[PDB]
Amino acid sequence: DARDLTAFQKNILTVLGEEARYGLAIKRELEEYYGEEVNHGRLYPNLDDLVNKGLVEKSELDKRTNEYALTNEGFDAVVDDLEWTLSKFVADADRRERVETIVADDAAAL
Amino acid sequence: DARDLTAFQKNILTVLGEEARYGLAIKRELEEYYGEEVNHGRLYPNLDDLVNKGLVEKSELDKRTNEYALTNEGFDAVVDDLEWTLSKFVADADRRERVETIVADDAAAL
Ligand SMILES: [Br-]
Ligand SMILES: [Br-]
Ligand SMILES: [Br-]
Ligand SMILES: [Br-]
Ligand SMILES: [Br-]
Ligand SMILES: [Br-]
Ligand SMILES: [Br-]
Ligand SMILES: [Br-]
Ligand SMILES: [Br-]
Ligand SMILES: [Br-]
Ligand SMILES: [Br-]
Ligand SMILES: [Br-]
Ligand SMILES: [Br-]
Ligand SMILES: [Br-]
Ligand SMILES: [Br-]
Ligand SMILES: [Br-]
Ligand SMILES: [Br-]
Ligand SMILES: [Br-]
Ligand SMILES: [Br-]
Ligand SMILES: [Br-]
Ligand SMILES: [Br-]
Ligand SMILES: [Br-]
Ligand SMILES: [Br-]
Ligand SMILES: [Br-]
Ligand SMILES: [Br-]
Ligand SMILES: [Br-]
Ligand SMILES: [Br-]
Ligand SMILES: [Br-]
Ligand SMILES: [Br-]
Ligand SMILES: [Br-]
Ligand SMILES: [Br-]
Ligand SMILES: [Br-]
Ligand SMILES: [Br-]
Repeated sequence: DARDLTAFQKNILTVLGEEARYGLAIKRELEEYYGEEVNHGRLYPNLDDLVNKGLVEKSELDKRTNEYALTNEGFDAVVDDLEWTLSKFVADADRRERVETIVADDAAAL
Repeated sequence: DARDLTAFQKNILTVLGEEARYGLAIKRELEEYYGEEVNHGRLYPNLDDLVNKGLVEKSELDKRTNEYALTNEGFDAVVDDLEWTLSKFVADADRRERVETIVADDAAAL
């Protein structure tokens, strides 16, 4: 089970939950999240880890260019954590309203 | 900015987002999440870190032992992470419906 992944690894899965992405695209999505540079030497060993764990699939479209996507197991890991997080966050009606507004605004911005 | 916290520290904040809790209660909420024992020596040094970071506040009680709660900044950190997670997860209408259903079912259980 994926509840023991690092925050960095979990953030990779969150990025790929949006859509499959090239490795370099994952890097810049994480940099936008952290507000700090993400080194290749940290990203790609962690991607390899997630592939070995069966949570991410790697596709070598060309040389130097790899595309990564969640497996169903990786998607389950994303949903599992989101469900646990929401189980704790939705503690009353005000919390429910906040989350519902976040979701509706995100869907409207698609 | 608390986006650099470890997953363990972020999970502490998630637990306290549900409600203020005694230290021992935090530990069992984390153990139910992880499905493994959480040692005293992992929990309390990290509670200390979160207090020093201004994300958690501590109160010594006369009924049990010690109660921890999110500060305003700690709540902001939980909301911020949830907002980012949802910004990636709510990627089409089906994802929107899934989260709406998670929230609705969590609210029904209150
Ligand atoms: Br795993
Ligand atoms: Br971590
Ligand atoms: Br990390
Ligand atoms: Br995390
Ligand atoms: Br891409
Ligand atoms: Br790219
Ligand atoms: Br590397
Ligand atoms: Br391939
Ligand atoms: Br090509
Ligand atoms: Br790439
Ligand atoms: Br699969
Ligand atoms: Br699962
Ligand atoms: Br989550
Ligand atoms: Br859950
Ligand atoms: Br309320
Ligand atoms: Br409610
Ligand atoms: Br609220
Ligand atoms: Br409402
Ligand atoms: Br709101
Ligand atoms: Br911080
Ligand atoms: Br951790
Ligand atoms: Br409690
Ligand atoms: Br306690
Ligand atoms: Br304890
Ligand atoms: Br207790
Ligand atoms: Br659980
Ligand atoms: Br304090
Ligand atoms: Br989250
Ligand atoms: Br966001
Ligand atoms: Br939609
Ligand atoms: Br879905
Ligand atoms: Br019901
Ligand atoms: Br009902």
